[PDB]
Amino acid sequence: EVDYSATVDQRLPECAKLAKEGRLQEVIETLLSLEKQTRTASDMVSTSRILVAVVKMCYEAKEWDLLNENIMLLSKRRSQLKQAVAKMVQQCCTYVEEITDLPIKLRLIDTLRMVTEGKIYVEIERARLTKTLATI
Amino acid sequence: SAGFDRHITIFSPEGRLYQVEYAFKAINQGGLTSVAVRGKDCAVIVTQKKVPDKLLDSSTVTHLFKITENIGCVMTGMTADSRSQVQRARYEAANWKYKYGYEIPVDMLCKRIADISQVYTQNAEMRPLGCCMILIGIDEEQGPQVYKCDPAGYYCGFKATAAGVKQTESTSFLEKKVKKKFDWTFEQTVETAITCLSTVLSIDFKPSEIEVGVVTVENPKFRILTEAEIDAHLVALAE
Amino acid sequence: TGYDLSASTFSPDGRVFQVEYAMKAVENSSTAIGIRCKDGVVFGVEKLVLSKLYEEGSNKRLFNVDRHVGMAVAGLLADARSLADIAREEASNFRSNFGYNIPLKHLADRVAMYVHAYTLYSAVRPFGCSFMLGSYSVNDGAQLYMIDPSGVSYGYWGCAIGKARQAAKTEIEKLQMKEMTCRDIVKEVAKIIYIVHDEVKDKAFELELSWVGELTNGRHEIVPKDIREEAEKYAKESLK
Amino acid sequence: DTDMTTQLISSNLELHSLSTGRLPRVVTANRMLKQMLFRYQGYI
Amino acid sequence: ERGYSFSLTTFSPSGKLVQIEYALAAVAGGAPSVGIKAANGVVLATEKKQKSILYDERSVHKVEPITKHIGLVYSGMGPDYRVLVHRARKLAQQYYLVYQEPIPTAQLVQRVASVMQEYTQSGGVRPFGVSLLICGWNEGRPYLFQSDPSGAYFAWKATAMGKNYVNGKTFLEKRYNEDLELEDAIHTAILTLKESFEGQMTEDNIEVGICNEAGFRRLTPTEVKDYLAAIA
Amino acid sequence: NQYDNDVTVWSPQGRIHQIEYAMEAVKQGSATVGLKSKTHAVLVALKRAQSELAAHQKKILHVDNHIGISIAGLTADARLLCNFMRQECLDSRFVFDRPLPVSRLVSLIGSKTQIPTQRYGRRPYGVGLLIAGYDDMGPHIFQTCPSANYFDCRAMSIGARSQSARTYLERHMSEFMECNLNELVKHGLRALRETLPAEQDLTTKNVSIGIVGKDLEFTIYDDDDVSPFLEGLEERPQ
Repeated sequence: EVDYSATVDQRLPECAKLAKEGRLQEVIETLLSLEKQTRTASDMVSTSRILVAVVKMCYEAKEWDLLNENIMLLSKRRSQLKQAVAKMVQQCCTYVEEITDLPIKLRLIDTLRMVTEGKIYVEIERARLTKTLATI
Repeated sequence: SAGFDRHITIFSPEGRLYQVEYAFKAINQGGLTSVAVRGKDCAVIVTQKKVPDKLLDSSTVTHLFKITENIGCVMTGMTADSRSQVQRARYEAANWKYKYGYEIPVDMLCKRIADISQVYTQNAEMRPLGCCMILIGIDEEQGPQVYKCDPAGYYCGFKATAAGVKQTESTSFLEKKVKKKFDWTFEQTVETAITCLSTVLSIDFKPSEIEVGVVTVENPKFRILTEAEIDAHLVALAE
Repeated sequence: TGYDLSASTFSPDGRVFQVEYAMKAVENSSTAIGIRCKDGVVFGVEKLVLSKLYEEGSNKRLFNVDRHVGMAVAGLLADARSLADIAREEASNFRSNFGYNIPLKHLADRVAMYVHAYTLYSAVRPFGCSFMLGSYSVNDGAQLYMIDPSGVSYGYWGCAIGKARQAAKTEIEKLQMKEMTCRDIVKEVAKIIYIVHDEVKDKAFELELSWVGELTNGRHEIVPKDIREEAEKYAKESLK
Repeated sequence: DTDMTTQLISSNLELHSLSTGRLPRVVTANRMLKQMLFRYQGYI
Repeated sequence: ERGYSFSLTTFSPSGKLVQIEYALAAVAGGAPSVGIKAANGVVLATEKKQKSILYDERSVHKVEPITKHIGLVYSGMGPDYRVLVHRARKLAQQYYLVYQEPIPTAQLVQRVASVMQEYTQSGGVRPFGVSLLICGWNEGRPYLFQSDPSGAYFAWKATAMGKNYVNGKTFLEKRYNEDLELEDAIHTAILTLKESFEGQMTEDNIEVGICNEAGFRRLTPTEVKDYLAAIA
Repeated sequence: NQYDNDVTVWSPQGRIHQIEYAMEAVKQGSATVGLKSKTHAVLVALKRAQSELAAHQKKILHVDNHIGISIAGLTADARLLCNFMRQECLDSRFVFDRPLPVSRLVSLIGSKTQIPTQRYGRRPYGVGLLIAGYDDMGPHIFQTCPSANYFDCRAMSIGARSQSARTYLERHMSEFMECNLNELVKHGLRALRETLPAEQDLTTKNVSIGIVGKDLEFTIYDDDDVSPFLEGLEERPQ
């Protein structure tokens, strides 16, 4: 309702470059602040964009531990919007398959399955994740 | 069968007092729910704060009442009857302190309120007050104490209890909770209360929709948490 | 039916039906609104003049409980007068027992207990009037309270009681009552009262204003004729 | 006078202790004795 | 004759006060309780089974003391029990003030029965929906009485009131002997409650008090657990 | 229906039916009219005779040197209320040594008559009172109804067939203030005669008048004393 699309539209690239540099931390911190503002402001589109962007930086940076911790925290945020979580988990499950190392993929799929456990809106994504885990 | 339910002094052929049961049903007429949890060294009450109007002064909508500096109460049911019982309990506490020197235990507060309710139940003079009272207090040598008083005059101590529309579900959730042995810290007690209320209501619980009263062994004073403290507890619960 | 004759009887679903009957008896009265401004409280009461033979000010629904407390009764008029006498006696007893003017919150609480005590016995019926208590002081700000036949009382920023409670509440929520002083809240109240009044059903009516605030030094008094005429002119100018 | 006063105070405190199940306090006994004696204006 | 089941001051054409019988039915629909007198004393036991773990077992005690040597348990409505307990204690204190000696068990039972009767002699007041089993020790002899909402008091040797009181009485006359002892009494009372107790007898689900020469004492949960282990 | 037997029972429509029946009891009495000028308060009542030779019932009662009332309703309730206000006026004159203002007396009457309308045991006072009185705030014509609701009326009429008198008062209200005593009494007599059927006319044997003025205490004129006011009255058109 307060809306952050105009701000986040220019925010996402100017932190994406610095995340591509590698230090992260500050990028995820300011993205967390904007995510809190948007989530308290009912900004499903902006929260979804922030979540997708931050998981994308985690995926590109190969920070698998930080990626898993961020997935846990963002899925466990206070009254996190369902659409944003759905888009974030969609991006994560798309990232799942190109992972080659077995333990990394196992950790990612287990985290995705447990954050989606008992959730109606991501039932099919969790089903596909369970199928991938069973195949692995 | 149900032809004996017009005077509170009339026993049904099955030996049931139907007017008291009707007062129990009237308990839920308030539309709210309150949950009390007794921790290892603290007691906590959380009640629904439903202000369905932007014009109401949210300060005075409170269902939490301070019966005495160390004994707090949360009321459920009709607001007028609940406030009447609150003033009666305050007067009884003041009389106890004046006549015996020391502060009244919460035990005796609920016992006296239940005695008054029973007297109203046996003598067909006043309609029983359809308000359920939950009292919290740090009683020395016994730690925190939580007691529930009903229109029937049956007072009982509780490790954790609830009243209102969602009483059965909240009591079931607490029964599931108090069984797995855990360190009942003050933060843990508030967490259990808020989780009970949220699970039985399925509400995101913005800080302005609930009211929390707290008594602790460290400070045996009935304290009502400010909205900032409610927000802090909620954000701690979410993560 | 059957669980309906006495206020001491609880219905099987758990409600005192006599109390609800009193509430909907209040619902049939003419609307009366009360708005607490930044530095005071203004009561605006519409009064249906049933017969032209009545003098102006007859059956006034503005009652001065104390030097600083005003009432905006709506419902049965005799019950309103009796409750006004009870509130005046309570304020006088508080003054004589404590030496200072009774806080409006405590006065509202005591009169609420008096109202509620009439909803317990089969010998007496619940009060058939719902009223508003408004006061202002330099140490407690401006306070307004509403008491229904059930005896439930809490503070309101602005409210209405009577026929068009909801209709007046829609036009009350659209005011930033936290900011303006009651000097303009008076004409806003007059406009709200004139809008909510149904000229085709209630025929003629008289609008009575009263206020208690810093502009009145803290005493609750009827609004002087000049301000009443100005507010009525403002209300009439809003015909479109 | 003292005998009947002490006996009545002891009976009242026994009732109080039975209602509480806890050891009576000296403060309560002093309070009850002082109010009872003050009510009689020192005639006991 | 349903038309005479409402007034407490109206004889039915068959000459029965129906409301008192309804109060007795409410008594019989209460929690089971047993009381048995042995040559060493009296034992009163009752089922304090809560509806859930949430209820504090030690908050309220069903078996209550009236004097140092008199105890009293109940079956029926709960709130009326506290009123009767308070009146019994007040009567005991009044008797002590008048006579300087602890009130005899029979006299206290008579006065309590009169108090219960006072609530059955007028309209607009409800009879005490509870029955009291009172134990006492005087003159080197145990005493067990049962006071009723009707004001009628008898001198039960061994009895059970509340739910399945017929089952308790049937279990008695078999395991009861007039030459028993207080320990055997405790065992027999616990067994009699077991005949009507649904679930495991947790030490907090059963309240037992003993009226012996030293006076009346409610058993601590440790002793209740020990007796239950000795029985089960 | 079943809510019609007690004044302590609220109807599901929000009405107290016993209160409305108490109001209905007022119209059982004969019509009485009250009206005030800028200087005088005059109330004229039509007296009813139960027999051809029995005296006509007193309809205007004397309360105090400055307050007098006309009754329309139960004789018992009217007498009890009259005694109560006589005692109140006597107490006010004994304590403050000042005549009791009419407004305070009417407020006391309302407070007293509201008690039966809320507490079971005594029926509401089934009588309407037309209270005419002069005080330091000008003449006053109050009316008190059995529902304990009192109206400060410029000119009122209560009782049987009193609607025509009320219409006459509404029509001629504008002229009442600037009227001398005789003109006011003639207007009151015309209002009273409006209630009368076609065959009946205001004779000296069935009209009672009560006047309280600036320098005049409350005086009741009956029988021959009515004649000075009756004479000169325009005959009713036919």
